[PDB]
Amino acid sequence: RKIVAENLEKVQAEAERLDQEEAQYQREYSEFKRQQLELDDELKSVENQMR
Amino acid sequence: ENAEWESKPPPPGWRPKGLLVAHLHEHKSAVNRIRVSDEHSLFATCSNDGTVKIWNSQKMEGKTTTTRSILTYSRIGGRVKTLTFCQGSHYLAIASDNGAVQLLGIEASKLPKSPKIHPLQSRILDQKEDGCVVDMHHFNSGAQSVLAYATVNGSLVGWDLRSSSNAWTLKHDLKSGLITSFAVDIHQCWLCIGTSSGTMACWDMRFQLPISSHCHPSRARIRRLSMHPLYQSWVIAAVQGNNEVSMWDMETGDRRFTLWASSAPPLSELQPSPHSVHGIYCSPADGNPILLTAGSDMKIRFWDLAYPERSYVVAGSTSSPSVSYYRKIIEGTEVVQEIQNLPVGHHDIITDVATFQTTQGFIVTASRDGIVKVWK
Amino acid sequence: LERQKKALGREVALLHKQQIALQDKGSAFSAEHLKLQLQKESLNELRKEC
Amino acid sequence: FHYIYSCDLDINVQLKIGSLEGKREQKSYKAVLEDPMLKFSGLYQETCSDLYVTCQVFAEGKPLALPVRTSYKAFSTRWNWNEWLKLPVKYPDLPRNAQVALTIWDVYGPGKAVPVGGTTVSLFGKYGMFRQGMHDLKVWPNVEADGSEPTKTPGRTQMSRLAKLTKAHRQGHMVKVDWLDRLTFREIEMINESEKRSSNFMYLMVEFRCVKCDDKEYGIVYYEKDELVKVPDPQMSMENLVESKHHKLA
Repeated sequence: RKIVAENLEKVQAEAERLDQEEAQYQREYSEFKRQQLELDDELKSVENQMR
Repeated sequence: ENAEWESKPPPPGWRPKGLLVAHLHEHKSAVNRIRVSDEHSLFATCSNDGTVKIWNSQKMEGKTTTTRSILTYSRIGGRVKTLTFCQGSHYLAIASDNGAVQLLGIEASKLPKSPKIHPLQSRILDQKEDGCVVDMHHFNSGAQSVLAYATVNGSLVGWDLRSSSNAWTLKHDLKSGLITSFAVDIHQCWLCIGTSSGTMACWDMRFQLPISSHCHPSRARIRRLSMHPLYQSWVIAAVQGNNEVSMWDMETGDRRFTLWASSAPPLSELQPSPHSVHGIYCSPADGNPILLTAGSDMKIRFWDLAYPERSYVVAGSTSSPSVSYYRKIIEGTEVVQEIQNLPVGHHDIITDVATFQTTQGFIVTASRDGIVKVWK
Repeated sequence: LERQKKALGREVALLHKQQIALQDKGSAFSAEHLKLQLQKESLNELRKEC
Repeated sequence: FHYIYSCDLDINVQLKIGSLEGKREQKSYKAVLEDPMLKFSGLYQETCSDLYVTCQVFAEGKPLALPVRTSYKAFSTRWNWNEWLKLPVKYPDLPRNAQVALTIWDVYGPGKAVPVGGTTVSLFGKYGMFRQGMHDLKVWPNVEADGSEPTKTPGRTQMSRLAKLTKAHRQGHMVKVDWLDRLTFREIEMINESEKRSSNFMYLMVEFRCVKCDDKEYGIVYYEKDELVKVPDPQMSMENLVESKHHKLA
């Protein structure tokens, strides 16, 4: 029983690590998507001006 | 109870004929916001060239003198991407892409031959803790001049402008998607946050607790939210695609009006159109709300919500054939479709539509090439 | 002994469930990170074109 | 704002014992190995035990009356007393810092009882008002409810923020909206449920006499009804009690 409990504790630690990594990745994705949408808008605008 | 949805300029542009009175062209890259503060008789526009130009509401007529900006300011840097006049106060606010938010006192109280601008406050945000600013709304609740602003990382904050301290700080989940727009109740009792994945969260500003409101079926990108002047629990969302500007209730969370204006089958989701809408001005007026949407097709539409078949367009090209606006129920929603049978209109994507009035209400617009045109 | 054995069994089952969940979460995280990398590359290309 | 003073209100203070909601910790195998009596203890039985919650009013660290038990009630899956205890003390006889100890008990063996908890909640809270409504006290484990002042087993300490705001809502001090609060209240219910679930300690629910013979709208408030001459003399004209004592005696 003690061994099982210790294994659960380590699993929880790794879960916390994964959660922190997820948070960082989500911030990065937010920034990227912001840039992507802005770029698409500017692309369409420049194309219209060219035509 | 005493506060009103009516903005600075009441609606006297009941019916814009499409006439033009000014062609202010001073910006260089892209105008992306317009504000009007009739308390001081001024209005402002920012852009990506790093400038925030202030004009005059009485010189727009240009009937006698030439039309040019009264002031300028290009010291914030970056790419000024929003601004808001501070109600009941003689200063403005701006937020650059550097991640900087600053006030700018406008010397309107004095009226010398030299209009003046003078920075007052400033607040710089990190690039990994908070991120840049995506929105800004001001309301003078109680005796604290609250200036609520959002951030990319998803932490809506309120920066009191009297004691210079945080009033509240709501946190938003970024597992849904980035924030794109939000609106605040007319009496500061709830707010709606739209995302870039269709989610439209909601919040309870009295308890700072979260309340959900709805999603989107096509999981498209929301571009603009607003508060309806009649339904207390209504937010007018403008989803990308099919030139759509739908309306979603929150107590129940379902669609109740779709301003369909595209070729796709009403309420279709088979990716059929690239057009969208960004820019709106709703006004309840005399119990017959008028709604003007200028979008990415270089048109300025005028929807008469009282009678959908009496709506019309007030800008475009000379080769556009006349159209007809329908009114057909579709699975429990009024879907007002639109079907078709020297040009002064804008030649590129329009990014805003305001309406300031001094004697006869005018309409202001700005395209993605810097042009500005004050219709009548 | 019998009561302790029952408790042990319950704990073992819970641990197994949690371990499988952790493995799935890790795989999803790796996939998402790879997608982000590729997306940023494509964004750079689009910038050049613009 | 209407209220009745504690001095005038002459009835018996009543308290409802609700449900002890929580999880009860057990010992290891060696404990039962050394002391076999634990096997026949109440806690080591599969079904919920027939606990009974005593109650005694304290003041200044001094007991004020005898304790009151709970009438026997069988339990099958939960601890749900739902009983209206009657306390020996009355409202006009409660001092300002009166505090009600409440101890839970369980069988340990033939002719012995063992405390399974203990909680102590003040009666007259802040601003000198009798606590009403349905308060969920905390439960300190394996310690008899302590009555000393200050208590070593206190009952009640973003959950705190919502606790204050909810009160201001029903006292009229809040913005008025129907749907928004209809949903937010369920939100607070879920938040409180989660907070209770996370906490390791137990939590004994309890209710006061919010509804009585009089209108419920009233509230109880602590109350009671108490240069010719320069050098003070505070007993100038009174009875000489020592003189009377001597006169009566012989």
